[PDB]
Amino acid sequence: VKLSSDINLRDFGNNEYLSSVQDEAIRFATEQTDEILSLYSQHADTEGGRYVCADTFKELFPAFENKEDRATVNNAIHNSAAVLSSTQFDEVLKRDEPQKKEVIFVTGIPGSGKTSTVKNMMMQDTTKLLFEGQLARPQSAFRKIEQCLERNLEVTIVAVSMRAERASDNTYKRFNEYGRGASIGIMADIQANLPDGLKQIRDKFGDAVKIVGINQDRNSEFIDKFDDVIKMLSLGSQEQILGRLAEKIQSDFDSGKISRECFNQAKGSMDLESVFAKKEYSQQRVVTNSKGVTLETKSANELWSKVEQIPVTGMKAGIYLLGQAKKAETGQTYSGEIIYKDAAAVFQKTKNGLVRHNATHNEERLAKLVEIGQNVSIGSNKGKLIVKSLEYSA
Amino acid sequence: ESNAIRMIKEACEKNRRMMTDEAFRKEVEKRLYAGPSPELLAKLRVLWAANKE
Ligand SMILES: CC(=O)N[C@H]1[C@@H](OP(=O)(O)OP(=O)(O)OC[C@H]2O[C@@H](n3ccc(=O)[nH]c3=O)[C@H](O)[C@@H]2O)O[C@H](CO)[C@@H](O)[C@@H]1O[C@H](C)C(=O)O
Repeated sequence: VKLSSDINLRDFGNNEYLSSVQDEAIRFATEQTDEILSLYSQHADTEGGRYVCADTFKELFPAFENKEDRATVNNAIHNSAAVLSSTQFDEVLKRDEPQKKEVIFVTGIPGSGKTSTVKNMMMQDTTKLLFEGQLARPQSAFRKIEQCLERNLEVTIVAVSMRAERASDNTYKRFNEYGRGASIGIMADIQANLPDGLKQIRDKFGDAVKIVGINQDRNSEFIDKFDDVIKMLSLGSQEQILGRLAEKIQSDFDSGKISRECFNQAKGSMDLESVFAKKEYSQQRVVTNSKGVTLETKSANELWSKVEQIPVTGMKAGIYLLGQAKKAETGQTYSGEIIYKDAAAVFQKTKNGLVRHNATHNEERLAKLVEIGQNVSIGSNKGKLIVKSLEYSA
Repeated sequence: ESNAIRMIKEACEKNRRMMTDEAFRKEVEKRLYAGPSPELLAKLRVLWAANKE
C-alpha cells in the first residue's frame, strides 16, 4: 500500500531538531505504510480503522510517545499523519461492503468536542467510514467527497461549533493532562474560514452532500438546515478571532491561570506584538478621575457606555480618546503618566499628547512593568526595553 | 431521515448528558487523548526499533 499523495515539507529554518523529526516522520510513513495502517485498524480505538483522523495517527509516531514532546513535534509530523489518514480513508473505501453506504465527515475548531461527539456516536450497520478533519480549506476534502460519490455512498458533513474562548479552555486542560493543545493561529484559521469551506462544498456538490451542525454553546443543539449552520459558524473574521485569542492567552498567562508551556503551545508561531498592534480603539475613550479610570465605547446613537472601571488613586480629571493615540516609534523615550492598559496596549499621556505602546515588545512584556496612574519613561535601546519611574514628592 | 443524521442526533443527547452526569463525562474523556495503549505501544516499539537508520 503506497501513500495516497506526497507529504508536504514545512520550512523550520534554523531549528534542526524539527527538520530531522519531519524527515524521520516522512520516512516512516512512506516506508512502513502497510504496518502503520494495520496497527491503526486492528489495535487502536478507531472502530477497526473506520474512524479516520490525522490526530489519532500521530500516536503511531515514535516522536509523539512522551507527553512532553507532543506540542513541539506536532507540526513536524502532522502532514505525515494527515497523508496517512488520507491513505487509510481510501483503503476503507476499497473494501467491497455493499451493506455499508454512509460516510460521515466531522469538522470544527480544536477544543469543540469533535472527538468526544464521535465517541458518543454508536456505529451502525450502514456506517462505512467516519473522517475527522478540517473542511475550512476544502480542496483536499473535494477529492474525498468525489470518491464517495463515485461509489454511490451518502456523504454527511457535521460542523461542530463553539466560541473560541470556551474551546481554548478545553485545549488548555487537554494540554495539561495529555500534552496535546492547539495553537491560536490554527483555531482562528479554522473557525473564521469554515463557513467559506462549507459553502464551497455546498456550491460544488449540492444536495449530494448533506451539511448539518452542532452548536456546543446551546447544549449541543443539532442544526438541520444549511442556512442555519452558516449563521452558527459565523463567529467573526480571522483577524477578530485571532485578536481575541491573542489577548485571552496573554491575560490567562499574566494572571497565572495557565503555565508558560501551555502559553507557548497556544501562541505557536504567532508574533503577538504584531496581532496586538492591529487592534483598533476607535469609538473608545478613557475617562479619568480621583476614584479611577473608566473605559467607555461609543455606539452609532452617539452614546458612551461604561465597559470597564479600574479603581486608582492620585489621578486628575481627563478624557482621552484612545483612537487618536500616536503609535510609539522605536528608539525614542516617552515620559508621562499611564492612563490605561489592557492585554494589547499601554496608553501614556506625554507632553506631545497621548501615546500608544504595544503591551509586548520583542517577546518582552511591557504591560506588567507599569501601573495605571504611575508616571514613567518608556524607551527601547537596541530592541531592549528601558522603563524608569519618574514618581517624586516635592 | 438517514441513519447518519439519527446517529448524530443521538450523539447530541449524550453530549447533553455529559453536562449533567459527571460520572459519564469522565468515562468518555478518559480514553480519548491518552495516547496508545500498552498492547499497542508494545507492538509499536517493535515496529519503530526494526526500522532505525
Ligand atoms: C489545518 C491543519 O493543518 N490541521 C488541522 C486539521 O487537520 P487535518 O484536516 O487532518 O489536516 P490537513 O493539513 O488540513 O490536511 C487535510 C488533508 O489534506 C491532504 N494533505 C495533507 C497534508 C499534506 O502534506 N498533503 C496532503 O495531500 C490529505 O488528504 C489530508 O487528509 O484539522 C484537525 C481537526 O480535527 C486539526 O486538529 C488540525 O490541527 C492540528 C492542531 C494540527 O495541525 O496539528
